[PDB]
Amino acid sequence: WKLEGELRAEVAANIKRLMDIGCYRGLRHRRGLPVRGQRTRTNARTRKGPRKTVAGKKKAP
Amino acid sequence: IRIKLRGFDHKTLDASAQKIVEAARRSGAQVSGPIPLPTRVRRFTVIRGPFKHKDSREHFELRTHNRLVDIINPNRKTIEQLMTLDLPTGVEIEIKT
Amino acid sequence: PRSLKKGVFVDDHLLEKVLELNAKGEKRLIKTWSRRSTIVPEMVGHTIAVYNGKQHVPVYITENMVGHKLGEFAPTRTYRGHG
Amino acid sequence: ARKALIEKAKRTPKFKVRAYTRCVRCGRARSVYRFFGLCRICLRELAHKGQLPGVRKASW
Amino acid sequence: GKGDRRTRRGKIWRGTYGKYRPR
Amino acid sequence: GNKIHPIGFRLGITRDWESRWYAGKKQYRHLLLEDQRIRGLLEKELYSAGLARVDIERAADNVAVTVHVAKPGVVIGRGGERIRVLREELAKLTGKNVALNVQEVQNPNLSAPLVAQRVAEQIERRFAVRRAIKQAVQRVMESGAKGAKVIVSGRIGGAEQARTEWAAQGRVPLHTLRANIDYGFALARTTYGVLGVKAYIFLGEV
Amino acid sequence: EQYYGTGRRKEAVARVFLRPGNGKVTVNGQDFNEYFQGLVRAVAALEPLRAVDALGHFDAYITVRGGGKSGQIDAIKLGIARALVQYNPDYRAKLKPLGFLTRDARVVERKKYGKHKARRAPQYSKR
RNA sequence: CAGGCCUUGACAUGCUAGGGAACCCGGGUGAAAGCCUGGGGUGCCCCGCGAGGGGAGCCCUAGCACAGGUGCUGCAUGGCCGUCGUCAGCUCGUGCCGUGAGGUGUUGGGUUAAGUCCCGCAACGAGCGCAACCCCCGCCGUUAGUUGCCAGCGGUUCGGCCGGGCACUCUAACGGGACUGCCCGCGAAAGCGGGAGGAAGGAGGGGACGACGUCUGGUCAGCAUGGCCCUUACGGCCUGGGCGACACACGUGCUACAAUGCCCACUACAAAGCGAUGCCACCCGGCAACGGGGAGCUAAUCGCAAAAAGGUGGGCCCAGUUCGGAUUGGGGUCUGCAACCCGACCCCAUGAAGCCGGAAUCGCUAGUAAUCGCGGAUCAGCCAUGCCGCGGUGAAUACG
Ligand SMILES: [Mg+2]
Ligand SMILES: [Mg+2]
Ligand SMILES: [Mg+2]
Ligand SMILES: [Mg+2]
Ligand SMILES: [Mg+2]
Ligand SMILES: [Mg+2]
Ligand SMILES: [Mg+2]
Ligand SMILES: [Mg+2]
Ligand SMILES: [Mg+2]
Ligand SMILES: [Mg+2]
Ligand SMILES: [Mg+2]
Ligand SMILES: [Mg+2]
Ligand SMILES: [Mg+2]
Ligand SMILES: [Mg+2]
Ligand SMILES: [Mg+2]
Ligand SMILES: [Mg+2]
Ligand SMILES: [Mg+2]
Ligand SMILES: [Mg+2]
Ligand SMILES: [Mg+2]
Ligand SMILES: [Mg+2]
Ligand SMILES: [Mg+2]
Ligand SMILES: [Mg+2]
Ligand SMILES: [Mg+2]
Ligand SMILES: [Mg+2]
Ligand SMILES: [Mg+2]
Ligand SMILES: [Mg+2]
Ligand SMILES: [Mg+2]
Ligand SMILES: [Mg+2]
Ligand SMILES: [Mg+2]
Ligand SMILES: [Mg+2]
Ligand SMILES: [Mg+2]
Ligand SMILES: [Mg+2]
Ligand SMILES: [Mg+2]
Ligand SMILES: [Mg+2]
Ligand SMILES: [Mg+2]
Ligand SMILES: [Mg+2]
Ligand SMILES: [Mg+2]
Ligand SMILES: [Mg+2]
Ligand SMILES: [Mg+2]
Ligand SMILES: [Mg+2]
Ligand SMILES: [Mg+2]
Ligand SMILES: [Mg+2]
Ligand SMILES: [Mg+2]
Ligand SMILES: [Mg+2]
Ligand SMILES: [Mg+2]
Ligand SMILES: [Mg+2]
Ligand SMILES: [Zn+2]
Repeated sequence: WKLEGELRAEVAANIKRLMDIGCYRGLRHRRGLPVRGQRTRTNARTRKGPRKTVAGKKKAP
Repeated sequence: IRIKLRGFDHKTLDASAQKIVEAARRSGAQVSGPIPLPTRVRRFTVIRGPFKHKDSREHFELRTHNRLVDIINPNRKTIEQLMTLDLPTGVEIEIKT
Repeated sequence: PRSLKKGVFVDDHLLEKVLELNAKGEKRLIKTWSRRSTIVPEMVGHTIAVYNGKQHVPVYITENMVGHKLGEFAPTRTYRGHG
Repeated sequence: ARKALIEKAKRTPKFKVRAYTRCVRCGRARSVYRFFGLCRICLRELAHKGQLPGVRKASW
Repeated sequence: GKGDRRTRRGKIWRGTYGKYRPR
Repeated sequence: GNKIHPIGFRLGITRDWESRWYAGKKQYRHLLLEDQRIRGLLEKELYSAGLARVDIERAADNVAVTVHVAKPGVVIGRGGERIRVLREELAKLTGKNVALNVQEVQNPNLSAPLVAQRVAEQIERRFAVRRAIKQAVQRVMESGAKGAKVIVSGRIGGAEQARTEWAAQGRVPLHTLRANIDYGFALARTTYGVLGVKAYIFLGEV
Repeated sequence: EQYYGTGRRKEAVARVFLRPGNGKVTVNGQDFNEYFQGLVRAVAALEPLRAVDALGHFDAYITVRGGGKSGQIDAIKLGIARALVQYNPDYRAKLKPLGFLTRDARVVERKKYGKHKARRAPQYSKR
């Protein structure tokens, strides 16, 4: 079997290929979003990473 | 030669089974009495309200009650007598040999 | 993916447009609503206008992208980001 | 979009996947019981008035 | 664990069979 | 809104089904559709005769239908004439042998669905809605009834502010199973909107 | 030559047959200690005969079906108790005071709509 | 939402006028829709050897009447629903009191889960509620004995398999059973405490059932309905897109952080349901999803079916691990016209966060909580970890 570095390289070439053509799958790898149809309104933390909290919308008084 | 009965009411189903059992009982020979087969129950569970009120429901069930009877010895006395008998609308009839 | 017991899928109404082109000497811009079609070796060198739901997106096709659907190269949503 | 929809429901569709049930009483797309061809709402209506043969309020 | 498809327990949880859970 | 249907609450106790047959999954629904399709046709045509109860009995490939009407003469027709044109148009609906029957209503002021349509008619006729209820309750009780309750809800008097009016006499135990409460609802239409009348007759307890 | 009791607990029904003998038992075509192997609660089934020193005296032939082994145990305990009082009703006392006569009617409560279980309510949050 | 289309329209019901009618086959263009098209044939009652000729099924076009609208108002409405709340309450009639609103009764003393009862009283009764009649579970009987059962016999390919039988189990319809009924004690009484019998004792456990009303509560998008509004379009058909977006924030959940655990093999014990372009025994091909075969069953018989936690044996040795299973590469399978956006599975590889969670906060009083698996409805398939149900195992604690 092909292993370690060589396998990693071959995995890398595959992702690289998707980006360069570049299919929707390739676009997702560009922005580091999920690739397999998961929702992104919530969760997706594994791909997106730690929460970058942001101000919300204020309420009236 | 056996007769199997089905219907949605147990009172009418049993009455007709009880009658058929009687019909052969007069005109010999032998009957294996009406046995109560297990009831198949179809349930429907529904949200009571028309809109959005999920946590309250109403349970509805539909019961197809079941009876089986055995006519041991045919004897065209009874084998005729049944074709000339009145059993209500609620019930359906299966006749085998 | 689509079971290979079945055939590789194209709409045929798009394939015939391509094949008629191959004869007479290509090319021509091809307007299609078949995102669902597979890209096929006879399509290389062409440019096929996939409709994303709003516009026909011109797509040039090469060998490196043969196994994919046409819709894969015409993204349906526009994002840019937030804030 | 209703009468055209409840009507188009009956039309034998171009593909058998495009077929779907309507409530034969009111034309509701959702929560329709194949056994009755009735939606969950209409089911409760007729059942309470005894117009569903042998169908009654469960309790256990 | 139950979320591991590559196990007996996992295939049970998902109610499916395969190499890891045969029938 | 809370209270359960008096009828559905008593099916198999003080109440029997309107449709009294058996069928299997393959054909419950077509049988159900025909029944409904039937009741519709009859409810509109036999309105004048005061349709109260439609009972449908079925065996195989033929169907009866028993109509309970307080003025049968409208149902039968001119020397057994109208029953034909309907049974003709009925079998045209069915494809079965429509054994249409007309059964008499002995006292029409003891039929809750009847009482309802009577009051609904009175209020389409712009009558005093409070008075109309009081009289309907009075007649029902006069007819030997153990209890009566009638309820009008909607734009009473055509007021912009919707309301609910109701009168009652005697006992009306909706919680009691062994109590025969005839229930009926009539929808009343007016220029200003739709009203709704519910009639409750406590015929008696077994 | 035989004494019978009908044993019931929690969906489990046991057909017990008490015959005199060395004191050997059988459940559903296989031996008792084979059947309830590794279940520490097993000894409770063979306990009404202790309240009346019949441990050695009776052998038992037992049929069991429905519920689970633990339920089947309580069921056998009922029937084996029932078989003894049929053997002699003088045993009714010294078995009834210990409750071997009665069948507990504790069964799985029905799950209710708007709940996760029978009584387990969905998690509350105001706002 | 974008684009391409239709105009008496996808649909109802009457009216003219023409083809002529039907209907099943196509064909060109096109993403389809649509537009343009080309086949064969209609009796009726009939004047009819006849040339013929029109009446009325339904089709088509033209032209009207009309249709259509998930467009708006839940601050015009019916209906149905949530809720306070299964809370112990809300009232009426006649009488009495007050100039009057209103009061009395419904307050009081005792009692109860209860306006449940008991005693008292200018009140005496009565209704809607409570309880009861209904259903499931627990004991027993009756009636039944196949497709269910097998105690004792006879065979026995060792499987209730066959004769045999319905005892038991069960199935499922009808009954019985509990009433503080009996004993003691305290009580004016109602009741309370206790005891015996008994499967069950103080409503035996659970369900169904929700008062007058409240919230201008919810729903004009399930339906109905007043009014307002649109009319080569705010109606209708189609192709594609979107409802599946993602710096973020909240709710309800699933799976875990491990050894009271994880894994492989072997071995048991449920219940409620579902099933004729359905469930699929078993055989063979595939590591497998599945595929080809192919019996049985219209199903207490045939099948979904293995229940799982458990039990037995061995492995792992405290490690971000044989814990966890996200994410990603690759290769396949199936439904489907079609899985790019956006399906579920299977297999190889990948093996993230997570070491028990800040302020805060939830559920449950017993076969409950916890934990374990099973089924169904919707449904081609399925994003179900949701919901409604079913059993298995089975606690802790309540001083107050
Ligand atoms: Mg997404
Ligand atoms: Mg919920
Ligand atoms: Mg070619
Ligand atoms: Mg509509
Ligand atoms: Mg569909
Ligand atoms: Mg549907
Ligand atoms: Mg693992
Ligand atoms: Mg009650
Ligand atoms: Mg006007
Ligand atoms: Mg049972
Ligand atoms: Mg449980
Ligand atoms: Mg508004
Ligand atoms: Mg409102
Ligand atoms: Mg309303
Ligand atoms: Mg609103
Ligand atoms: Mg105003
Ligand atoms: Mg008064
Ligand atoms: Mg004063
Ligand atoms: Mg005075
Ligand atoms: Mg007063
Ligand atoms: Mg009061
Ligand atoms: Mg008062
Ligand atoms: Mg007071
Ligand atoms: Mg209470
Ligand atoms: Mg008093
Ligand atoms: Mg009372
Ligand atoms: Mg018997
Ligand atoms: Mg409002
Ligand atoms: Mg509407
Ligand atoms: Mg409106
Ligand atoms: Mg569309
Ligand atoms: Mg959504
Ligand atoms: Mg979840
Ligand atoms: Mg299913
Ligand atoms: Mg790690
Ligand atoms: Mg870490
Ligand atoms: Mg690991
Ligand atoms: Mg992949
Ligand atoms: Mg997809
Ligand atoms: Mg550690
Ligand atoms: Mg833990
Ligand atoms: Mg409690
Ligand atoms: Mg666990
Ligand atoms: Mg499940
Ligand atoms: Mg499904
Ligand atoms: Mg998904
Ligand atoms: Zn409906």
